[PDB]
Amino acid sequence: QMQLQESGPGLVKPSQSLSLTCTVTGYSITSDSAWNWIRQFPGNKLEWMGYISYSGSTSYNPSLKSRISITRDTSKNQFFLQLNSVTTEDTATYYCTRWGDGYYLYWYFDVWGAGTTVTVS
Amino acid sequence: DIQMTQTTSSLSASLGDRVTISCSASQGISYYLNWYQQKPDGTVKLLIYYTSSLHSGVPSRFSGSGSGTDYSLTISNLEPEDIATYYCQQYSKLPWTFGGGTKLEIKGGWSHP
Amino acid sequence: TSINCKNIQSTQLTIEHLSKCMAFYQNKTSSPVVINEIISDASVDEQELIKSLNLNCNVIDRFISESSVIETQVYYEYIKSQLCPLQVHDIFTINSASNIQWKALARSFTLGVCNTNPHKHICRCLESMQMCTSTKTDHAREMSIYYDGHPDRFEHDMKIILNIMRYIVPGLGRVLLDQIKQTKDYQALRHIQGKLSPKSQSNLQLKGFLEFVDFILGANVTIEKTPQTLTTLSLIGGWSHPQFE
Ligand SMILES: *[C@@H]1O[C@H](CO)[C@@H](O[C@@H]2O[C@H](CO)[C@@H](O[C@@H]3O[C@H](CO[C@H]4O[C@H](CO[C@H]5O[C@H](CO)[C@@H](O)[C@H](O)[C@@H]5O)[C@@H](O)[C@H](O[C@H]5O[C@H](CO)[C@@H](O)[C@H](O)[C@@H]5O)[C@@H]4O)[C@@H](O)[C@H](O[C@H]4O[C@H](CO)[C@@H](O)[C@H](O)[C@@H]4O)[C@@H]3O)[C@H](O)[C@H]2NC(C)=O)[C@H](O)[C@H]1NC(C)=O
Ligand SMILES: *[C@@H]1O[C@H](CO[C@@H]2O[C@@H](C)[C@@H](O)[C@@H](O)[C@@H]2O)[C@@H](O[C@@H]2O[C@H](CO)[C@@H](O)[C@H](O)[C@H]2NC(C)=O)[C@H](O)[C@H]1NC(C)=O
Repeated sequence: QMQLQESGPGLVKPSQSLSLTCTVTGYSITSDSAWNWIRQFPGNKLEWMGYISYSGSTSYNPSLKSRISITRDTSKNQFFLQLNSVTTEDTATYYCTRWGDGYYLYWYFDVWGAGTTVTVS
Repeated sequence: DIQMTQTTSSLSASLGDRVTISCSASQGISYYLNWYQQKPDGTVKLLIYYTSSLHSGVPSRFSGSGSGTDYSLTISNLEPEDIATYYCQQYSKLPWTFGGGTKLEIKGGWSHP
Repeated sequence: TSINCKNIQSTQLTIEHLSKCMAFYQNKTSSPVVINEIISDASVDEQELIKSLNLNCNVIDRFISESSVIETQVYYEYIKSQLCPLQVHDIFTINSASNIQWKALARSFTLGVCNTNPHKHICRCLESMQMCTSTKTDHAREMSIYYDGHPDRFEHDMKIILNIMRYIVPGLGRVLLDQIKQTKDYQALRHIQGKLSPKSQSNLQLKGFLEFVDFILGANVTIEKTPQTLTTLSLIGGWSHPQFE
């Protein structure tokens, strides 16, 4: 019965960070699974950016591994994406989803946000 | 790393037809694959997980299949809500990748009742 | 009566009753069951331990092979049987990617019976992976005389067969097969290979390999079990015997 939303600026022109806040309502990120950011480029190309686990482990796509950072706040039960040194390629629709670890529910992306389109230049 | 290829980029079919979407893998995934539906408004909901299994709440019309490097999604009878772009995913090992996507469109014909 | 793979009795630990706890023998093809439901009845600290392991269908075999205690290994095997059914039963579909490993072990090492008449049906079946339909029917007389009365020439081929089988049944099967190699009790292999035959009837090459293992097990020879002097790294003891339930 959980739901997630992405809260973010409309656009940032290059050489700057883009940060988004995924708010998870109805679930505890500490309890289980993996929390992911997944961006869809124009032309409907999907790319997995990375995740932070329930325990705080981080895994990033090696393409972005230098400039990408994924944090979380256990207090307000949120987790944040920061993609730095943006370029016109980074313009896209950014989602945040839940990848289930095999413990409470199987491996897949279960709940998806509506997505926020953030643009460059 | 592992490149997933959807041979058909876009497809049109009439309503009530039986549509099949193909997903190919660069290497053997050993059955780890998921199927997602992104509707036009952008809501993405899980269709199929673990290649055979159908997610809770997904209609009985969807059936997953395939093995090894080759996988298929099958919509038995096409209803208008199903018009959307479909994606396949390998969780074999990181980084996870998605298929090129397959957009469905209507033929569709005229109503003659 | 029936064995419970979640808590296994001390009397029950033997190659046969352990063989009954293998993943494929559970007859679960479909519809994976999530880890929390699998371990649902078991101590709370155990549940938290398994969650902290963060098992997945790929590396659960590594966890089985690394563990020093057999009851825990059987538990992970049962978790694999309920959690990852397609992975467990994939080997039985002919030319599925799961067969590549034991086929490669067959090509890499040649049996000693194959250094005389390399065109014997089985030698062609391991070499070229062709003419595997019935291996024990062709030349059985010659192989029957070759293996009978010789302990060493028989133990050599039996050991290589045990490695290929290690690649056929990962997880619990592997460790049981390892037991064979160390205990040099080769008839216990029946319990592993027998259960493998009915599932493998669709696979032609696997069926041929299992039929031949049946043949070479039926060779006429007397070989002595060599249980380990240490008594350690054996099923009976020591040391700990975990029971989850
Ligand atoms: C998952 O599925 C599997 C398979 O469906 C299932 O395993 C079966 O379980 C049932 C129930 O426990 C067993 O049924 C009993 O079988 C008793 C004896 O079975 C004999 O025959 C087995 C098969 O022989 C075949 O192969 C030969 C070639 O050699 C062929 O000629 C035959 O025609 C036949 O088709 C044989 O494997 C078995 O040998 C034992 O040892 C092997 C070592 O290799 C090992 O694999 C097993 O441990 C195996 O048990 C044995 O020789 C049978 O007696 C019994 O019926 C009566 O028993 C007594 C006898 O007096 C009666 O009093 C009583 O009233 C019964 O009516 C019963 O039918 C069946 O044998 C299993 N099949 C196997 C193991 O292959 C698993 O249980 C399922 N999993 C779970 C969790 O349930
Ligand atoms: C199983 O093998 C035995 C052993 O045969 C021995 O090896 C020969 C090369 C030769 O040296 C023979 O003289 C040896 O006997 C076969 O022989 C009989 O085995 C049974 C018990 O298995 C025993 O009671 C008999 O006394 C043995 N016969 C003799 C003459 O000693 C036996 O026939 C073989 N069984 C098979 C092939 O089914």
